[PDB]
Amino acid sequence: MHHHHANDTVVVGSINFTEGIIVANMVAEMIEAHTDLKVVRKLNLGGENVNFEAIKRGGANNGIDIYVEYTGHGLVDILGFPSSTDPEGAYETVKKEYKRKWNIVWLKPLGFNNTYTLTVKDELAKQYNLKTFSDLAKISDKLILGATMFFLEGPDGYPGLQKLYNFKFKHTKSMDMGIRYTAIDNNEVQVIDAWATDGLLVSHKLKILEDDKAFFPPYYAAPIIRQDVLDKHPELKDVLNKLANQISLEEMQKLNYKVDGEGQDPAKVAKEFLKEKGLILQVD
Ligand code: NA
Ligand code: NA
Ligand code: NA
Ligand code: NA
Repeated sequence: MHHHHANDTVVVGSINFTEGIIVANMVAEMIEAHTDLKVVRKLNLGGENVNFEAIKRGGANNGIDIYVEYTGHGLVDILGFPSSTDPEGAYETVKKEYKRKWNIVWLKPLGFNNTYTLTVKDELAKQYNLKTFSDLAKISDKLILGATMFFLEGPDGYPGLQKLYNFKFKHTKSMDMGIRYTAIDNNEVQVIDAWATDGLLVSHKLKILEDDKAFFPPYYAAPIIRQDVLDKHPELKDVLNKLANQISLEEMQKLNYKVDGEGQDPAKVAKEFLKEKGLILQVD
């Protein structure tokens, strides 16, 4: 699964994915509050690999200098390595390899693991004492999965997950857009797929289950930056590392909800979050 549908200038990128826009705007705000660097906020069109192609180009070549990447995307999709089960091993691997291959520096994780998950209504989890994918698999022969199309079409999706856990859902319905949220609300399906930080989980009274057999890789978000930009502006390392461990899963979910559920401006959501925990000053 993919996370998509001194007066010099630094270019911060994201693609059109709510979480990505929010965290990219946070990165921009931190640079604008703590340095005199000019920040271009580039919204790249296309899938998430456009960010990787852009960072290899660099802001000086109509690309970008910084974006927020997930450890497992770098590990599996970019480097082609197997899906590790250890967050630290995954992080150290991408950090070492990105530095060696492309002179790209992984900074510290933001604090959340936006991994792919299966979710059920809180009420179902309470009724059947569900915590893990393995718990769900045991009762899956009574249940229906409503899932995004890409999750059903791929060995890294439900087919592979089904093999590892022996899922036996009666039906697996392809439901794009917001169809599966309405379906689970209506008890037409009993399980949906979602990113762990999906802004709709709390408002739909949904519970994320644990991938106890570790099918999915770690997906810890962290800023990554070109070394040549750090060479010119070494102060960016400490400025951006002020975000280290500053965004929990629950905090990120709430920000995604403000945008996707409440229609708030992601730039305002990002800046207000930083101001409310003192990461920028009240007058910044
Ligand atoms: Na690195
Ligand atoms: Na993180
Ligand atoms: Na099935
Ligand atoms: Na806050």
